[PDB]
Amino acid sequence: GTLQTILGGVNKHSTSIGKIWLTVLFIFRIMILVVAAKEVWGDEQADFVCNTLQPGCKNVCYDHYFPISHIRLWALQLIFVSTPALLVAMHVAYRRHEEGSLWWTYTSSIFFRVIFEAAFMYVFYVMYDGFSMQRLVKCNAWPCPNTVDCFVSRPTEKTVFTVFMIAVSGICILLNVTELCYLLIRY
Amino acid sequence: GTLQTILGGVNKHSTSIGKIWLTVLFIFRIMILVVAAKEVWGDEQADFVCNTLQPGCKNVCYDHYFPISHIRLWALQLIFVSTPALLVAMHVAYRRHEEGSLWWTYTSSIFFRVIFEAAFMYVFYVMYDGFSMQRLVKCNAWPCPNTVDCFVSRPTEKTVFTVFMIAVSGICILLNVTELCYLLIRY
Amino acid sequence: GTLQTILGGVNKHSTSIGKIWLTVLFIFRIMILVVAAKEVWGDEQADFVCNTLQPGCKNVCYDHYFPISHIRLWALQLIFVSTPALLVAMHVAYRRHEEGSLWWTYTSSIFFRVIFEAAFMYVFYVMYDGFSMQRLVKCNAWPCPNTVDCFVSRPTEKTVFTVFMIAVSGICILLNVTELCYLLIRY
Amino acid sequence: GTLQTILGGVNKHSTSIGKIWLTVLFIFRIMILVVAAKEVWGDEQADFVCNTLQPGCKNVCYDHYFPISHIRLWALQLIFVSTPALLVAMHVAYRRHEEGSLWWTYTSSIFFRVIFEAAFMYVFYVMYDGFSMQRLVKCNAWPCPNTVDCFVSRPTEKTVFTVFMIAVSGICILLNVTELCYLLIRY
Amino acid sequence: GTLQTILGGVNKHSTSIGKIWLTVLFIFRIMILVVAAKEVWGDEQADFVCNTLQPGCKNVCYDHYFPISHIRLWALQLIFVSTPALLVAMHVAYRRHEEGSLWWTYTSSIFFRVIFEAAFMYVFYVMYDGFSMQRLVKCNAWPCPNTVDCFVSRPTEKTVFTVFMIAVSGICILLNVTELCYLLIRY
Amino acid sequence: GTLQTILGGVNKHSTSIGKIWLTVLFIFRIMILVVAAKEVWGDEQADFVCNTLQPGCKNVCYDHYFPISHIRLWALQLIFVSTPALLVAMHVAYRRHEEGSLWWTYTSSIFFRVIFEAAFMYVFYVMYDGFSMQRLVKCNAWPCPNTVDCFVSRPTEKTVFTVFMIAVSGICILLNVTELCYLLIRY
Repeated sequence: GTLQTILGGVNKHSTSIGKIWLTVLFIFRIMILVVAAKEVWGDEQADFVCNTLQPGCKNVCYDHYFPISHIRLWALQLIFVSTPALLVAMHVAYRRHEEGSLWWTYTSSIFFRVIFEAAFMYVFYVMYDGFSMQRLVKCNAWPCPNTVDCFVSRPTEKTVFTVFMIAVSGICILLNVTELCYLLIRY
Repeated sequence: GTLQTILGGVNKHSTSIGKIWLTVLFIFRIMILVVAAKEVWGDEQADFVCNTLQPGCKNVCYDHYFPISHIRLWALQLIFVSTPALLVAMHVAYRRHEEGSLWWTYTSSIFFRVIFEAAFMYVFYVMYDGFSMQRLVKCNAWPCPNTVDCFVSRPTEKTVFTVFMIAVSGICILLNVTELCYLLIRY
Repeated sequence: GTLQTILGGVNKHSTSIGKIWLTVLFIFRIMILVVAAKEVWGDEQADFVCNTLQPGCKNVCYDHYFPISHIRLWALQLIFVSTPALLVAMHVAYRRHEEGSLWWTYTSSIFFRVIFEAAFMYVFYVMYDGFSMQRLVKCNAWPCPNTVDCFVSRPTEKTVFTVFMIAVSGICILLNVTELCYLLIRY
Repeated sequence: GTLQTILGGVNKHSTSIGKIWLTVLFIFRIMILVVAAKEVWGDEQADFVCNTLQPGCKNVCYDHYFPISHIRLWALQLIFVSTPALLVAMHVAYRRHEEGSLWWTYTSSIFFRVIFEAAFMYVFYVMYDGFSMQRLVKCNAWPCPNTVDCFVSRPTEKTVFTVFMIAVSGICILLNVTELCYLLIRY
Repeated sequence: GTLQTILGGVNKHSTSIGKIWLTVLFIFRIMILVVAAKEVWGDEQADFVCNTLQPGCKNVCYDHYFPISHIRLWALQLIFVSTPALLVAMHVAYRRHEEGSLWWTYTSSIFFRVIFEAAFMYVFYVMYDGFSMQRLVKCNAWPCPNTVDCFVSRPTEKTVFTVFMIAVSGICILLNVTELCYLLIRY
Repeated sequence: GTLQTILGGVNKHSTSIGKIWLTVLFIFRIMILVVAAKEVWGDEQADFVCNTLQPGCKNVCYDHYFPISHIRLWALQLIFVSTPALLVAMHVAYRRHEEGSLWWTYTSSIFFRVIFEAAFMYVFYVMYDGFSMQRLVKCNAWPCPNTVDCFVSRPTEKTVFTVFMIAVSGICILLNVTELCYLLIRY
C-alpha cells in the first residue's frame, strides 16, 4: 500500500549499517516472499500424491511431514524481527511528543533481532532436517497400512527458495553483530 | 488501505501502556490473522474426508464438529474489542467539536475490553474442548450409518496458530487489568 | 479504499445518536459482511448434495430453496439504507455551494431508513421461514422423481451470522425511532 | 479507487436534476453491478448442465442461448452513457484553459444519453425475449442429437437483478426527458 | 490506481484532436479490456473439449489454433502505442528541467502510433484468418490420431469483443492520419 | 500502488540514457510480467499430462524438467537489478540528510546491473537449453517405468514471451555498456 512513508520514518534514527543495509536486506526478503515464493507453495497439499487406497492416509501423512508450511514460518519470522524496530518508533515519538535511555533501548532493540533470527533458523533445521526437500517420503502413521510411498510437489524449486532465504537471514545476523561490536568497543 | 491515520488518531489520548503495548499487540493479531492464518483454513471443508458411501454424511459431520470456524470466531473477537476504542474517538470529537466525564468513559472503555476477551476465550474452550485439534473425529449423526471415521485437514498447523492467538489474547487481558489497577489506586 | 473521508464528511451534521451510534453500528455491519461472512457462503452451491441420479435435479432444488442468497440480500439492504444519508450530503452541498428546509429533509431522511430496515427484515422472515437454517431439505420439483433428499453446506455457521445480522439491524431500528421521538416532542 | 474527485468535478456544471438525481442513480447502478451482481453470474457456464453424452454439446448450447452475458451488456451500457458527460468535462476545460456553444454541447450531451439507454434496453428485450430467465432450455444445434434438455444456474436470482437494472434504467430515461423539456419550453 | 494525474499531465501539450478524442478512445479500450473482456477469456483452455481418448491431444490442438490469446495481443498493442506518448513527456520534462526540435519529436511520435496500430491489426488478420471465431476446429497434429473434432468455449461472445476492438482501433488510425494532414499542409 | 513517486525520485540524479531509456525499459518489463505473462504460466502443472498409470510419475517428471518456473526466474531478476538503483537513493539521502564518492558509487552501481543481467541470461540458456519450449518431453526418472511421454501446456505462447523478455534484457545490457563508455573516455 503506502509502505514508503512507514519505512521512510524508520529510515532515519539509525547508523550507517542500520540505515542502509539492514533495511535493504529486509524489504529484499519481503519481496521474495510476496511476489515469488507464495505461489510455489500454493498447491502443496492439492498435489501431494500417495500410493494407496486407504481413505484418510493422505491427510495424516501430509500433516506428519509438514507440521507447518515453510512460508508460514517465514511470515512469522518477519513479523517478529520487525516489531523491535517499530517499538522504538513509538517510544521515541512518545518521548518527543511531551543519551542513556535512548542508548539502552537501541542496544536492546538490535539484541532481540539477533535472538529471533537465530531461533527461527534453528527451528528450520531440526523440524525439516536440513535445507533440502526430498521427492519421496515414507509414512506409517495410522490409518496407513504398513508403509506408504508419498510424493512431494515441486521439491527442487522449494529447495532453491529455502537456500535463498536462509542465506539472506544469515547475512542479517552478521550485520547485526558488527553494529553491536562498533558500539561495544566505543563504550 | 490507509489504516495508518486511523490508529494514528487512536494512538494519542492514552496512557503509557495504552498508547504503546495494547496497540502493538492489537495490530500484531490482525497481521497473524490476515497474512498467515486465513489460508491455513482455506480448504477446511474441501479436504475433510469421511470413510463412507452415504450421500450427505460428509456435510452433517463437518457441520457437527465445526459449528463455526476458528478464523470467523477470531474475526468477530477483533471487531468487538476494537469498538469501545472507536467510540471514545467519536465521543471526544463530539465533545471537542462544539475530567469526570472523560474519566468515566475511559474507565468503562477498558472495562468492556476485558469482558469481551474473557468471553471469547471461554467460547473457544467449551466449543472445541481445549486448544488442540485432533486428526480423527467419529460421527454418528443421521444419515451416517452407525459411526463413521472422518479426517481433519492440517490439524497440527491449526493447533500452532490456535495456541499463538490464545497466548497473545491472554497477555492483552493482563495489560488491561494493570492499567485499571493504576487508576484504581490513584483514586 | 479511502472510505475514511467519506464517512468523515457524513460524520458531521448529525445529532448525538446520529453522529456516533448509528455510524458505528453501520460500519459494524459492513465489516461482518466483508471480512467474515462472504467466505461462509462461498461454496453454497458447489457443496449442495442431493441423493439422486437424475440430471438437473440439483440445479432446480438449489434454486427452489434459495431464490436469493443471504449475502446478496444483506448487500442490497446496506445500499438502500445508506443512500438517504448520501442524498443530504449532496443536497446540503448544493445549497451551500451557491431551518425548515433542512429540517424536513433530515426528518424524512431518517424516516426512510426505518422503512427499508423493516422491509428487509420482513423479507428475511417470510422467504426463509424463520432465522434458522436446516440440514436437510426435501424437494419435489420437476425433473426430480418423487421426493429427493438434499443437504445444505455449513448450516450451523450460517445460522450464527444470520442471528447476528438480524440483531444488529433490530437495534438500528430502535435508535432511529428514539431520534425521531426526540424531534417529535421538541416540535 | 479515488473516484470521489472525478464525479466531484462532474458534480458541478449541471442543473437541479442533473446535479443530484442523475448522478445518484448512476453510482447506484455501478454499486449493484459491482458489489452484488458480478458473483451471481460467476458460475454461469461451469454450472450449466445438459442431459447428454455427446462431447461438445454443452459448449454449443450455452453459446446459442447466451450470445453475450447480461453483466457484460450492462458494463458496456454504463461505459457508453458515461462518455458524453466526460466529453463536456474536457471540452469545457479546453475552453477555460486558453452561451450558445455551451448550450449546444449540453443539450446534445443529454440527447445521446437517451439514445444509448433506449438502445440497450431494446437489445435486452429481443435477445433474451423478455426479462424472465427460464429454468430449462431445449437445444438442437449440431452436434447435439435430436433435442437436448439443458438447465440454467440460478435462474430466479438472475431474474431479480434483471428487473432491478431495467427499472432503474427506465427511470433515468424519464429524468433525462424532463430536463430536456425544461430547456425546450425555456427557448 | 492514481492514473488520473498521469493522463492529466499527458492531457496538456496536444492539439484539439490529440487532447480530446485520442485520449478518450484510448481509455475507452483499456476499460473494455479490463472490466469486461478479461473474464470472457478466463476459461479458454479449461473448457476446450476434444472428442478423443488420446492423452495429450487436447494440449497440442489448443496450442496449434491459439498460438497467442487475443487478450494478450491486445495488452501488448496498448503498451506499444502508449510509449511514444510517454517518451515526449520525459523528453520535454528533460528539456524544461535544465520549435523545430519539439516539432520533429511530436510529428515522429504520432508517426509510430500509426505504424504499431496497423501492424497489430495485420497480425490479427493473418493469424486468426478473419475476425470471426468458429465453434468447431479440426486438428491432426501428432499425437492426435487421424483428425479430431474440438470445440471452442464461448465463440459468439469472443466475436463480439473482437469486432468492437478492431473497430475502435480502426478509428484511432483515421484520427492520427488527419492530425498528420493538418500539420502537413501547414508546413 | 503509489509507485509513481518512488520512480519519480529515482527519475532524477541520472544522465540522459539513465534517466529515460533505462527506466522506460524497466517498467516495460514489469508490465509484461504482471499484466500478461503471469496467467500464461497459471496452469503449468495442472495441465501437464503424462501417458502412464504409475502414481507419482507426473510429480517427478514435472519437477525434473522445470526445476524453477520461468516467471519466478524473471521475478528474481527484476528484484536483483533494481536494488543497486535503490541503494544510491538511500546512500545519497543519507549523505544529504546530515564528486569522487558519488562517482564511485554511481559507476559501481551500473557495473552490478550488467553482472546480474548477464548472469540470469546465462542461467536461462543452460537450464532450459535454448529459448524454445517443446511440446513433448521424455522422462525416465524413478518411479516412471522405462520412458514416459509427457506433454507441456501452451508451449508456443510461452516461447513468444520468453523471446520477448530476453530481447528487452539484451537491450538493457547494451545501454548500460554505453553509459559506462561515456564516463570511461571522459576520465
